[PDB]
Amino acid sequence: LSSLRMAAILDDQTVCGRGERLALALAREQINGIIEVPAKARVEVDIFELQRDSQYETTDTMCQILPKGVVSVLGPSSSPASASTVSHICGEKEIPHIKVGPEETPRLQYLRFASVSLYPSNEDVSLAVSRILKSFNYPSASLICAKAECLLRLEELVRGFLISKETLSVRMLDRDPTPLLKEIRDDKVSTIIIDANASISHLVLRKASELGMTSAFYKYILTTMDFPILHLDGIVEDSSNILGFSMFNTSHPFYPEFVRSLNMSWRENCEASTYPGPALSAALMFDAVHVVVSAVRELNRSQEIGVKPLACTSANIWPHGTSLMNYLRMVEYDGLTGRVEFNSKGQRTNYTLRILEKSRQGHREIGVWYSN
Amino acid sequence: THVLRFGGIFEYVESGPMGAEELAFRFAVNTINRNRTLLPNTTLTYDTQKINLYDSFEASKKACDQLSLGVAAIFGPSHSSSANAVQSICNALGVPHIQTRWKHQVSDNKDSFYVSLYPDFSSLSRAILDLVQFFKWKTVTVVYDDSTGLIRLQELIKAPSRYNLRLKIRQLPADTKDAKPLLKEMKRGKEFHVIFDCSHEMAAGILKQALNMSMMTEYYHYIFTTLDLFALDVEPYRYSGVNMTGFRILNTENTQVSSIIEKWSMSGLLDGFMTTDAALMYDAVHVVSVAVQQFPQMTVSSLQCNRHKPWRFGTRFMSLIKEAHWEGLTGRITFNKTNGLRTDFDLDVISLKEEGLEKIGTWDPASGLNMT
Ligand SMILES: *[C@@H]1O[C@H](CO)[C@@H](O)[C@H](O)[C@H]1NC(C)=O
Ligand SMILES: *[C@@H]1O[C@H](CO)[C@@H](O)[C@H](O)[C@H]1NC(C)=O
Ligand SMILES: *[C@@H]1O[C@H](CO)[C@@H](O)[C@H](O)[C@H]1NC(C)=O
Ligand SMILES: *[C@@H]1O[C@H](CO)[C@@H](O)[C@H](O)[C@H]1NC(C)=O
Ligand SMILES: *[C@@H]1O[C@H](CO)[C@@H](O)[C@H](O)[C@H]1NC(C)=O
Ligand SMILES: *[C@@H]1O[C@H](CO)[C@@H](O)[C@H](O)[C@H]1NC(C)=O
Ligand SMILES: *[C@@H]1O[C@H](CO)[C@@H](O)[C@H](O)[C@H]1NC(C)=O
Ligand SMILES: *[C@H]1O[C@H](CO)[C@@H](O)[C@H](O)[C@H]1NC(C)=O
Ligand SMILES: [Cl-]
Repeated sequence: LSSLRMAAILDDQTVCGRGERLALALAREQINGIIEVPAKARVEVDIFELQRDSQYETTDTMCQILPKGVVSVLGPSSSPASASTVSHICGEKEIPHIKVGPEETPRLQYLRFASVSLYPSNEDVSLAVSRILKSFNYPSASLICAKAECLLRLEELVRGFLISKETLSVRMLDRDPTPLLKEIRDDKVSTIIIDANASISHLVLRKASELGMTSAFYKYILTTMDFPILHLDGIVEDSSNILGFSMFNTSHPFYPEFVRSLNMSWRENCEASTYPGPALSAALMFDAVHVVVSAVRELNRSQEIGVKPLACTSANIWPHGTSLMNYLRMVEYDGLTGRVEFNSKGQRTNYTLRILEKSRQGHREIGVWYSN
Repeated sequence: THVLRFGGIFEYVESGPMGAEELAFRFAVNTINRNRTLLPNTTLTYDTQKINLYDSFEASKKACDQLSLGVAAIFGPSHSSSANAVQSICNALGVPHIQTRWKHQVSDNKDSFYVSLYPDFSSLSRAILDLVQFFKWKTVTVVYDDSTGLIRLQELIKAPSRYNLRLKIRQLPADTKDAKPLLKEMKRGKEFHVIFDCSHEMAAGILKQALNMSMMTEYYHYIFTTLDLFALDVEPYRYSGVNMTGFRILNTENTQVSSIIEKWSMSGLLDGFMTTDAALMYDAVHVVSVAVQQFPQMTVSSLQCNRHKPWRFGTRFMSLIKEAHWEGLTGRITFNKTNGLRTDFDLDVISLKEEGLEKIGTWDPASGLNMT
């Protein structure tokens, strides 16, 4: 009634962060800046910080949020354990959870469903990586994982292939990738798939470069989603085949301005280090604000929506949460990260992953992956 | 005289008012108070809280109720999501968390106030490799339940990188118990060597359908990860000529143990058996008690969540638990100081002879397999 208030949980640091807090502000100002006749309630994004990926800290945070009377809870973007706690408590109170980051709990299908997710599903990534491999005629491949959780993210991929030196091997880091890379070279395997965070992926590629495995005979596929902000100085060559993904639609009317803003924020904190480019999570946060506002306003056109304080100690729910879930799944939005739509289960669909390729200076798009 | 209070959290059960864990917990506390050699001057008491299965949010509240009440350790719950919620709380307030069931222990997790009596699944997996290499298998097919991830079998998935092995991964339907479609696929592909990663309940039902499809014959050899394999009814199969092999951690050859299994006795599954899940809870109360005898001065404090600071005896008490040694129902018990997990332990190798399931060797991590 009084206003669309939504909460956002940020595990982002303030200094040299990913720009999540600023991205939320930008969407809020862009939307509130558009005056309409008739006029409409102002958008508000209450911000709560998370110091650690702790289920224990997160439960306390949700308990501070419920009394505020919010329409959705966004994030966190990089705390899988906290994100599942947010999903559960959101399900109980029937306040939608807008997922913008990895969540690696199932969750069980037969629990309360109060979610949509702007982040690609594990199955989507495994399909995209398979499709690239299919493009090479399913070479012998080795998988290099930072942590064991890659068997969970890439479950669909791994169980589709026979596991052996000739087909698909799996190797994990202990933390020096040189041993692994030599074993892969001794197998004469050409195609390597790297599942890790930006910095570890950079480390595997640097050690491969030293072993001469970075020529044109090798093809790397990085599953990291921050592939565009991963800068490989003095590693990539004219010969190199290092493929990865990106969700950004650079032809979005607000993209250029979005990057200028995050560029300056980065300078006024980290004059020491150079600006890598926009993190995917910042962009998703921005799109999330638009998705929620869009659904709530469509709901308000055919119902009177009211929010009240809830509590962790009370069995109360938000009566309108269930309707808002319907209107959230019906959203069709064109954001910084491409087309946002959802299927009956709350997963993102009818979107694309741009398949990029590193070159000595910049990238080249060599095709895309769809869902339809 | 003196009294020390444990707290236990147990899931509600369809079977009756008290599940196997809870009955074993009480059974153990009673035995220890009746015993004069062990905890002679201490009398164990406890507070029990129950939660719905899959209710992680209720597990937080109940754990916090117990810490507010004053306890020295918290045993349970069993389901992973709730176990993780309680583990997080126990770590924050510095009170030991005693686990008896396996759960996915996330990599980037840094909780240190917990211990697990379930045999690390990586060690179990190495024991399964040892069986595979012994039987000289070149090809094998791993079947796992959706419920548990691929993650716990990671040692198996990595094996084809180091040994001449070809591994096919097949998933059990999550929506049903019927697996005939899967059995058909295997029978089709001549998949005669198989590893089943699933509970003994699900194994009983799977062998039943395997019998109805002529797959219980001299051609097939089945290896099972369940430690409750011996508690299966193998009458229907013991003449078909099929080979079955697995492990047992219940030290039933020890006479002091057998008598306790007997007191405890007072689908495809037999009766008059104590499950490993119940035996482990019984051993948890004992191994923790060994630590309480080395720390007679402690006194539970009423800790409040999100307010108080860690228990002032916690850090010491948790150290003693991780250093504890106990000879229990499940053989010798010892934890790894580096991760609080039970990575070192003894197994018996059991196999289907014409007479029934019998012992045919042993195994431990240090000296490997020892067939007899
Ligand atoms: C919805 O209800 C009316 C117009 O239908 C208006 O007064 C109110 O501000 C609207 N709320 C929102 C957030 O759109
Ligand atoms: C990437 O993961 C590794 C653990 O595998 C961790 O040590 C490192 O800090 C992570 N990188 C960042 C900057 O998140
Ligand atoms: C950040 O802003 C400055 C402004 O001139 C520009 O030189 C630089 O290229 C920008 N960084 C990126 C990655 O766009
Ligand atoms: C990117 O933006 C342009 C202009 O808004 C739009 O026409 C196009 O459909 C967008 N790309 C995708 C794939 O969503
Ligand atoms: C998917 O997205 C495109 C815009 O990129 C849209 O034109 C198309 O109609 C969508 N497909 C469906 C069936 O929603
Ligand atoms: C009593 O405790 C001792 C020492 O822990 C243990 O070895 C023994 O099994 C117990 N005796 C009986 C009969 O309860
Ligand atoms: C502790 O566990 C690690 C691997 O999980 C293992 O390398 C180490 O040997 C273990 N220590 C003991 C005491 O078993
Ligand atoms: C091998 O088997 C026997 C019987 O279980 C056992 O006594 C022996 O200790 C084992 N060998 C070693 C050194 O582990
Ligand atoms: Cl074979």
